[PDB]
Amino acid sequence: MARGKAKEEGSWKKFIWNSEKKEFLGRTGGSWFKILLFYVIFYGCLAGIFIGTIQVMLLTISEFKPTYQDRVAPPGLTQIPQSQKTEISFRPNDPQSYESYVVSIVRFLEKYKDLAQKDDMIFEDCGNVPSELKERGEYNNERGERKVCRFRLEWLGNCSGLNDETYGYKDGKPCVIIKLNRVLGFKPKPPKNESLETYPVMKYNPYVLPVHCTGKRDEDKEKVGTMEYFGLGGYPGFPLQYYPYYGKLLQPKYLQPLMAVQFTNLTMDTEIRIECKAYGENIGYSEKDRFQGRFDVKIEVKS
Amino acid sequence: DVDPFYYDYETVRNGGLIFAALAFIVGLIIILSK
Amino acid sequence: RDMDELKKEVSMDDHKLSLDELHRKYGTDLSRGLTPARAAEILARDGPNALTPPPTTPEWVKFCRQLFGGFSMLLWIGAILCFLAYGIQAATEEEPQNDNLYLGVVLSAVVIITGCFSYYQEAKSSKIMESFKNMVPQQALVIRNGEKMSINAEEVVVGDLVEVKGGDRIPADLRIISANGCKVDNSSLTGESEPQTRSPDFTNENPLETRNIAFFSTNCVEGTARGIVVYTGDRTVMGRIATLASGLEGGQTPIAAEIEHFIHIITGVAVFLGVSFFILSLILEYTWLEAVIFLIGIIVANVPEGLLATVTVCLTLTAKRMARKNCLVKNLEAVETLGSTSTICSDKTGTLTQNRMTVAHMWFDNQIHEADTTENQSGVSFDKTSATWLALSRIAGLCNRAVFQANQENLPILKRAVAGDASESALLKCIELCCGSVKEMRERYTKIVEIPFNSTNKYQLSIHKNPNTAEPRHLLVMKGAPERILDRCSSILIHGKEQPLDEELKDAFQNAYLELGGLGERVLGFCHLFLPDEQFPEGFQFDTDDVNFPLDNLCFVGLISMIDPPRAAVPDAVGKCRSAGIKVIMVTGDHPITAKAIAKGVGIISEGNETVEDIAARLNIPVSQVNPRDAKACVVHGSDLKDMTSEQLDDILKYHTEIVFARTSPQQKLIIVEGCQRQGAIVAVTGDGVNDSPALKKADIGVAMGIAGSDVSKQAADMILLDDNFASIVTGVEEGRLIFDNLKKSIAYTLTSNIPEITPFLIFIIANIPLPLGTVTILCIDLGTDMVPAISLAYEQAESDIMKRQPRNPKTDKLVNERLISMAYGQIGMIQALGGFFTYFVILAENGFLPIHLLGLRVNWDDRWINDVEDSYGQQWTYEQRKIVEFTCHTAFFVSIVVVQWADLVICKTRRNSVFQQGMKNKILIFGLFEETALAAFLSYCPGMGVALRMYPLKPTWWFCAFPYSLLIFVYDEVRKLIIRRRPGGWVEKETYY
Ligand SMILES: CC[C@H]1/C=C/C=C/C[C@@H](C)[C@H](O)[C@@](C)(O)C(=O)[C@@H](C)[C@H](O)[C@@H](C)C(=O)[C@@H](C)[C@H](O)[C@@H](C)/C=C/C(=O)O[C@@H]2[C@H](C)[C@H](CC1)O[C@]1(CC[C@H](C)[C@H](C[C@@H](C)O)O1)[C@H]2C
Ligand SMILES: CCCCCCCCCCCCCCCCCC(=O)OC[C@H](COP(=O)([O-])OCC[N+](C)(C)C)OC(=O)CCCCCCCCCCCCCCCCC
Ligand SMILES: CCCCCCCCCCCCCCCCCC(=O)OC[C@H](COP(=O)([O-])OCC[N+](C)(C)C)OC(=O)CCCCCCCCCCCCCCCCC
Ligand SMILES: CCCCCCCCCCCCCCCCCC(=O)OC[C@H](COP(=O)([O-])OCC[N+](C)(C)C)OC(=O)CCCCCCCCCCCCCCCCC
Ligand SMILES: CCCCCCCCCCCCCCCCCC(=O)OC[C@H](COP(=O)([O-])OCC[N+](C)(C)C)OC(=O)CCCCCCCCCCCCCCCCC
Ligand SMILES: CCCCCCCCCCCCCCCCCC(=O)OC[C@H](COP(=O)([O-])OCC[N+](C)(C)C)OC(=O)CCCCCCCCCCCCCCCCC
Ligand SMILES: CC(C)CCC[C@@H](C)[C@H]1CC[C@H]2[C@@H]3CC=C4C[C@@H](O)CC[C@]4(C)[C@H]3CC[C@]12C
Ligand SMILES: CC(C)CCC[C@@H](C)[C@H]1CC[C@H]2[C@@H]3CC=C4C[C@@H](O)CC[C@]4(C)[C@H]3CC[C@]12C
Ligand SMILES: CC(C)CCC[C@@H](C)[C@H]1CC[C@H]2[C@@H]3CC=C4C[C@@H](O)CC[C@]4(C)[C@H]3CC[C@]12C
Ligand SMILES: Nc1ncnc2c1ncn2[C@@H]1O[C@H](COP(=O)(O)OP(=O)(O)O)[C@@H](O)[C@H]1O
Ligand code: ALF
Ligand SMILES: [Mg+2]
Ligand SMILES: [Mg+2]
Ligand code: NA
Ligand code: NA
Ligand code: NA
Ligand code: NA
Repeated sequence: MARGKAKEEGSWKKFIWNSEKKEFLGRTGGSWFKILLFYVIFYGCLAGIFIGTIQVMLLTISEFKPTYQDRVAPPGLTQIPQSQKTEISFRPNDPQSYESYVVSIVRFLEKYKDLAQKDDMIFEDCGNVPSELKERGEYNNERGERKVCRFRLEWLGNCSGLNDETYGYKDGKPCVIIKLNRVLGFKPKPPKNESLETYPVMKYNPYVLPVHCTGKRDEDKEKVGTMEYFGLGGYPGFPLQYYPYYGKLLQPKYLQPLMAVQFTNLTMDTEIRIECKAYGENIGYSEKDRFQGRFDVKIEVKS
Repeated sequence: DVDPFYYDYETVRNGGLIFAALAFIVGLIIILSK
Repeated sequence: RDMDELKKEVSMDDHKLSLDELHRKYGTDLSRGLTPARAAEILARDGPNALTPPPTTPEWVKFCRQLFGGFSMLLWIGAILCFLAYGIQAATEEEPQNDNLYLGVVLSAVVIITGCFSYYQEAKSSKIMESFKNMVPQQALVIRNGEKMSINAEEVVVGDLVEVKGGDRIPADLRIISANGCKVDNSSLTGESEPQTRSPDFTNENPLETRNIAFFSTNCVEGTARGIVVYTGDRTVMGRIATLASGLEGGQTPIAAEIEHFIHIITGVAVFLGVSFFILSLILEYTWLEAVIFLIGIIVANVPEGLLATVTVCLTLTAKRMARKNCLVKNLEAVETLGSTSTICSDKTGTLTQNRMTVAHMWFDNQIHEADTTENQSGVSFDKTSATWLALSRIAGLCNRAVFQANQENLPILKRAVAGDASESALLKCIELCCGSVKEMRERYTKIVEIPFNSTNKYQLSIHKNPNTAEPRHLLVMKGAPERILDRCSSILIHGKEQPLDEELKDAFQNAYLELGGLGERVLGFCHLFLPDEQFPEGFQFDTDDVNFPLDNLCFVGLISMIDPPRAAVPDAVGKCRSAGIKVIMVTGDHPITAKAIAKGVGIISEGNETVEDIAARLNIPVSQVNPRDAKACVVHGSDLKDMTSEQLDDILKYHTEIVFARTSPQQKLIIVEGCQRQGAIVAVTGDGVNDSPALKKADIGVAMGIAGSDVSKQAADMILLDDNFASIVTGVEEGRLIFDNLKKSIAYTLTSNIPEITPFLIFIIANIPLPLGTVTILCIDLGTDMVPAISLAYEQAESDIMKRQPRNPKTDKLVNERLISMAYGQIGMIQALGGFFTYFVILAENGFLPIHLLGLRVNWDDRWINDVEDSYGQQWTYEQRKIVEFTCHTAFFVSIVVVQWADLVICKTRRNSVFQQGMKNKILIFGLFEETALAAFLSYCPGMGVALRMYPLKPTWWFCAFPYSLLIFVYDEVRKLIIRRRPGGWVEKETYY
């Protein structure tokens, strides 16, 4: 042939060499540009199709309710002291060894201060006794920002105080504070007399969802502690009048029901495993999820 | 069966296994087409 | 330094025995040979002349080779650390996962399945290839009982005498009895392939050094010799060597080289990622054990395990296809090479031609004469009595050296089988059928000396004793290249009387050749000289190594021309070949007229292009006046090539379209081939003669005619067309083109997956979002879509453009090039990755976490302790609960990849045509598609798949999420290949045609 092609080159200098024409081991600034541009418009418009197809999916979800909930289906039971490894270990006598546990628990409970629940428009007064599900309405923008069922620091017996800067919390014999996971549109159902609990059904079958903290499981276990459940109405569980929950979009400052457990045992200098459990029909448990509807906190008051 | 809120995975799972058997079997029948 | 001492150890011979001594030892008459009886006797006594089979390898040990085959072995390493890491798991935790246990199980399982598959394939290759190791029964030529006959080499026994000529393989250890100018190739025994002469003389006490012993398993390059078998079978010097007389050898084909280069770097980058991710993972607070498993998962994922098996299949395929075309291929990898062919340099006689000559015209007495060409039933078309025709027929008889085989003199001359030159056979059969017995004629003029024909001298010559009365006592006779023959003459014989060669007769000579040669007949010239008595007495000592007798001033007698028709297939053969972009160059030792003629007859030269001699003739102007470039084709006589500089030889190649090289010496065949190589081409030589030896060796691929070939030239080649079917070359080349396309298609597909296999973990860091795809799921991607579907491509049929597109450039169309990385990484690899990401965001946003919300969550989403994870709706997720969704995301990502891997496996089915032209006829591809997806359903919709592999069911909406992208792939490549079908040279093609 007479056609000039192939690579009969004899310069590894061509890696950057260009005195002829082409450069950077590449081609000319006209094709070194041209293909660059290709990828520019290719990746460009390609990114547009990801953009576009993401957009279509977005308008298949209501910004009021999740299209799916079956994966958070039964809620789990979570404490407010930031469990190190589910363990709350400290030296009762020394302030330092728990100051961490305090700043965490204190920061959370500043959402529930009385000075924070000021205005009557956003915050509504739900009775000083646990009632039935105050159903705000239909999960839309029909009725605007739904009212927030208030919750007073004082209901949490003995774990509220009123100091200066930082809350003066429990150094000798700690205060664990239990909470329920916010499921949008959920309504707790308290146990009847059939599927009874590991303990005698403390009163309020109608409107309280029971929470009981025993030792490590139920079988042969070193039971060494003094439980003491503090709450609204003085009942060991959750006030149904706070549910259902209507999302961050419809309830921006919604305060969920709290319920504390000041553990004032009779055995220092040792670690003990204690399992809390929320009993009910709308509450489930999992052998794998150590937090689903239950609790496994191990605390050590080693002074 | 039906109650509060959740997703029936029983049928979704058996429906998908029915398919996995279609793909598998038709897959073999093609590669052995007499 | 060598080992020749450790070879001359066990050596004892009879190279010392006189001829009479030799005779009484073996008993055979030194000139009539041994009786077929005595032959048959000895054969039962000594067993066939064949070394006893040397067992190379055993079955099961070959199985394990495959099982640890390069990549296969790397898999074991990972599989080992998987079982390993699992043992450790039952020591750091109480009743840990079942992931790594199952992972070790799957990984290992794959090595097994893969290994034993490839094994059985590769076994099937070496079953079919060996079905051909015994299809060429090496013949030997023996003179048993007066006559001479050609038999299987196995039937040769100790004692009988053998006759080897130019390019014959030496059938046993011989003691040379007689020889004219014989030269042997001892390369297989002594390295240097320089021709060593064999005479009957005794020259060195050492059997090896001496010249009168020709060894089994060598061949004689040229000359001619008779010798007597002193060693049969395993007893020969070369049977005695317990090394490897026939079997395993060397050579590394370019396609093999390409592959090995690619595997070296692809494995490099694949380990570069693995350990870079490995340390990255550690930094990312990955557990120590699951870091190493993540590394090892990555390695396997960026390493193409299919390739090997894919390659194996492709060879097994091609080995089955050539077999059905009677094409012996010595190395299956070279069939590729054959596809990359730009220039085919072929021989004329016995290649393009049938090599079945039959005399048609004679030129003598300034006239042309016709001789009955087919079904003669007579003799010629002239008086059998003419003085001139007499002397012509005599030397065409005498100087002939062909003879009918044993036990033939009872059936018609046309029926009996011959031995020797196809030209000489024709010579024989001719005069035997219309004049007299050459057997009796040769015996009347008992021949004294001769220089037997050879492709470089282009003439044969002998002196015979004359018993006539006008006899001057010695009759010189020679034939050859008519031009060459005439050039040594002085007188011409006309109506008996010889009179000087004037200019007119010379020109009549030339028109004759133009005439006769022009029909496409092979022409041979014939002369003689009556050696004068006073200069050459009775007992004269003719010397034939220093020429004691005249070579000049001979008396030209005539020309005989013979018909030698082109082989059946050759036209469409070179047709299709040219239409495949392959330049076809004729390289022959025959005359330019005869050469050109056949060139047009087969279409080496299309009647419409002109030669400077054509052009010049048209305008009635000097030929040396024409401008060479006005000529598209040319006829280059080798007597002029002798005076070419390379640049000149280069130039004639570079600027002519249809080239023909006439009257070329054997070396000139090399130069040419060498020239075409120098330009940057890949040449194929197709030959048959022993004179095609050197060119067939130099060639990028040798192809011998398996029948009309010679021993030596069949040995040079890489292909032997057992049926002498020249069209096998096409079949072959197409086959070659196919291995390359299919193998490249495979690498195209298998490489896409890497980008999505690694982009998640990259994005896991750069955006700190929940890991879209993990270690477990990565393996699935790999061993699910990058396996069976990658292999399936090997089974994928031929496109339709292959024998219509130009031959690939070895320095551009590398098996892997930047364009192929441009696609599998930059284009299609990217899309597939977006497909997974898309479905990842949908699953999270549908389950409560909008994409915008997802940024940052990484630390805490992965955190085992924060169980208050707040989504966009403000819901609170526990650890294992959001992991359920994340790991349900993993399952989907994988499943999405499967979907796009359909479309990719469809577009990587074709490189030029559409998928509607190509058509689903690759059932194994289909088969891959279904099983690949049944698997995908299975891995997600099976009970306990989330307890064992963190794989959970999908909701029906999930499947379709990737469908959009899959289609985007199919159509992008479709339109891309469409632009290229309609825009050759186009920017589209010159950038994305990988
Ligand atoms: C079909 C038969 C196969 C031979 C199997 C032999 C098995 C025995 C076993 C003990 C091996 O020797 C081995 C495990 O030691 C081995 O493969 C090592 C040499 C190898 O270095 C091994 C330790 C590795 O780590 C290996 C995974 C390398 O990292 C990696 C860069 C090379 C992988 C690869 O696929 O190489 C092939 C393959 C070995 C193949 C091997 C082919 O070799 C290479 C060999 C030569 C030609 C060029 C081929 C190309 C094509 C014909 O396969 O490329 C060749 C390109
Ligand atoms: C968590 C991840 C799990 C994933 C596991 C996946 C395992 C895959 C391992 C490697 C597979 C490599 C095999 C190459 C393909 C061979 C194609 C061929 O035509 O074979 C015939 C050829 C025969 O020679 P032939 O190809 O010349 O003849 C073909 C004739 N027709 C057209 C009729 C078929 O070879 C075999 O006989 C070898 C047998 C090997 C088969 C391997 C099966 C794979 C196992 C499971 C994979 C998933 C699908 C499940 C279905 C099982 C039933 C098949
Ligand atoms: C802890 C580590 C960090 C982890 C992050 C992981 C990210 C890594 C991503 C991939 C990087 C791999 C590079 C591509 C490999 C290409 C090699 C190849 O074979 O080409 C040969 C070929 C050679 O072909 P040739 O042999 O025929 O030579 C041709 C030249 N003549 C004809 C004159 C002989 O080179 C090319 O021509 C291609 C040019 C490509 C352009 C530039 C290449 C490099 C640019 C990017 C690399 C960045 C490094 C990242 C690492 C960071 C680590 C901290
Ligand atoms: C943390 C960052 C993450 C980034 C992720 C990046 C992923 C991409 C991975 C790399 C792609 C290349 C794969 C190699 C395959 C080799 C195959 C082979 O056969 O080679 C032969 C082939 C030979 O083809 P060839 O024969 O045509 O080459 C020679 C021809 N001429 C002379 C014309 C050049 O070699 C290749 O083309 C190699 C491909 C190189 C392309 C360059 C890719 C750039 C890398 C990514 C971006 C770099 C960023 C740097 C900044 C760092 C800062 C953080
Ligand atoms: C030139 C060639 C063109 C081809 C011809 C033209 C064909 C017609 C064009 C479109 C076809 C249909 C697809 C577009 C509709 C988009 C759907 C959508 O909005 O998705 C979100 C919706 C979301 O709806 P949602 O907002 O109510 O959310 C709730 C739904 N669940 C609870 C299920 C999540 O997703 C889905 O529900 C779809 C999945 C359902 C299951 C199976 C679907 C398959 C149907 C398609 C088949 C096509 C017909 C052809 C016949 C084939 C038979 C072999
Ligand atoms: C919801 C959407 C569903 C779409 C699915 C349908 C598949 C196609 C998707 C994308 C369109 C691209 C198809 C082009 C294929 C090129 C084939 C070709 O070369 O024809 C000549 C071939 C070849 O003829 P030939 O054998 O004589 O050789 C000549 C080749 N040329 C002309 C290149 C020189 O003819 C055929 O074989 C006919 C069959 C192909 C027809 C295609 C059927 C469906 C495709 C089009 C429908 C989609 C509408 C387009 C819009 C896309 C945007 C969404
Ligand atoms: C002809 C071309 C332009 C039509 C374009 C249709 C595109 C927008 C369609 C085709 C398939 C569709 C996707 C199919 C399935 C799902 C799952 C659903 O849970 C989210 C929406 C999503 C992701 C759909 C978004 C829109 C989608 C990507
Ligand atoms: C053009 C060809 C390649 C498209 C093939 C689409 C097929 C594979 C699609 C279409 C309908 C899909 C099925 C649609 C509905 C279900 C029920 C779900 O519980 C399991 C998945 C399963 C069983 C889907 C598997 C993939 C599926 C069978
Ligand atoms: C994990 C993500 C971020 C990696 C993205 C990798 C992208 C940038 C890589 C993958 C393949 C690459 C292309 C691969 C091949 C070529 C051909 C060369 O002639 C120009 C560079 C170009 C076009 C490369 C540009 C960068 C490229 C498109
Ligand atoms: N047996 C023979 N004796 C004498 N001359 C021959 C013989 N065979 C061929 N020739 C002549 O010598 C030429 C050289 O041929 P060669 O170099 O082998 O190539 P080819 O065989 O194609 O002709 C032949 O074309 C013919 O002219
Ligand atoms: F048949 Al040739 F050179 F043309 F050997
Ligand atoms: Mg020949
Ligand atoms: Mg010849
Ligand atoms: Na891989
Ligand atoms: Na070679
Ligand atoms: Na792929
Ligand atoms: Na891959």
